[PDB]
Amino acid sequence: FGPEDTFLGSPIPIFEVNEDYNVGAFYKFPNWNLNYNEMPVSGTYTAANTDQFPTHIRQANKAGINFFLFDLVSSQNAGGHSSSFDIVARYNNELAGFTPDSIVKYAFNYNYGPLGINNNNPVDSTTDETTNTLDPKEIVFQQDFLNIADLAENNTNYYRLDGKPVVYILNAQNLAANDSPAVFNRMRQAVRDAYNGMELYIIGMQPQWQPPLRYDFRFVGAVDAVTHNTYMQLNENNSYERILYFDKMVYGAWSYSQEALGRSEFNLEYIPTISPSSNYKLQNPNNQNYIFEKNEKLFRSVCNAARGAVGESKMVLLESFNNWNIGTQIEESNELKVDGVTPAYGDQYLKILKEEFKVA
Ligand SMILES: [Br-]
Ligand SMILES: [Br-]
Ligand SMILES: [Br-]
Ligand SMILES: [Br-]
Ligand SMILES: [Br-]
Repeated sequence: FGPEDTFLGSPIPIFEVNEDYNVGAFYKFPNWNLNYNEMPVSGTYTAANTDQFPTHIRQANKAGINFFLFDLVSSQNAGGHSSSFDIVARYNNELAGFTPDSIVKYAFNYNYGPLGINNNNPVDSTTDETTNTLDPKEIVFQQDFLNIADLAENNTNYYRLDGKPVVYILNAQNLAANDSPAVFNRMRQAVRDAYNGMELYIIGMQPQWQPPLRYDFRFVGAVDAVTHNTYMQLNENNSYERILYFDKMVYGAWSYSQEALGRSEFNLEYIPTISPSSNYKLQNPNNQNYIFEKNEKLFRSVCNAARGAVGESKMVLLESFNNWNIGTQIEESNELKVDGVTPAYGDQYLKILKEEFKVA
């Protein structure tokens, strides 16, 4: 059942904010040459900078963000994998300026791209458990998780859900394996083996606007939870019903994903990924994706939808804290736009976030 099939043609129920929700938000380093309409109040910052981090930790507490997801490039690109950790260690060092109640923890958004896996080249291609032999790519796969487990074993600031370090895997539907559960159980056993029985909580991303069971064979027995990429990624052509009735579309799709993934045949948590806006035309004006302007009324309705789809994890993911390249950020802007006269969203979206996901 896809998006048209799952839209209920009637008002979305009100979901009250009664417990605190566990909110994670993607953290990024934007390209600052793009033509933004407003600018960050912390000013420009690169992957090498650290002065922005305290400001962002403050912003994050203003928003009720419990953890940031930072990119992790696979060890196959050695330099990029090194940088991924350097960035997080610089973040972690800035956490030492904060009390325990103000700490905003971290976790990784794992990118296996460098392994060169696709459908024709699975991660387990020459893996044979019975000759104790692993595909070269599976070795690297494992090493990427060992390195994460090592960071978490040694750093209480690595975000844990119920004692388990959280890992998000980008494009998890394309992590081609002849046997996804066997690959993941081998990796989990290797982590348990090396880190005193550590268990991980792995979130797998699927593409937006797609059925929640389309990629069961990639997720069932493999990951702990599934989410979609933001539904604010949408071709402006032939999407008339979806843009017009968006909040109802996402409500329909997410609550259905939460029900359907949660059946005993599958046994997977669903975690909604939300966005306040998007603009894919920033990186390239030929991107046909529709621009979602920031709209408070809409964003609150989306947050309500997400609350309608949350499960036992109590978890919601925000695309994004500061993914300015695609217009999804909530990072505090200056009070005026680049024109020097029009009011900008400022800190409005941090405050909305705390209202929509933390108990008053
Ligand atoms: Br700096
Ligand atoms: Br809070
Ligand atoms: Br021991
Ligand atoms: Br389905
Ligand atoms: Br770019």
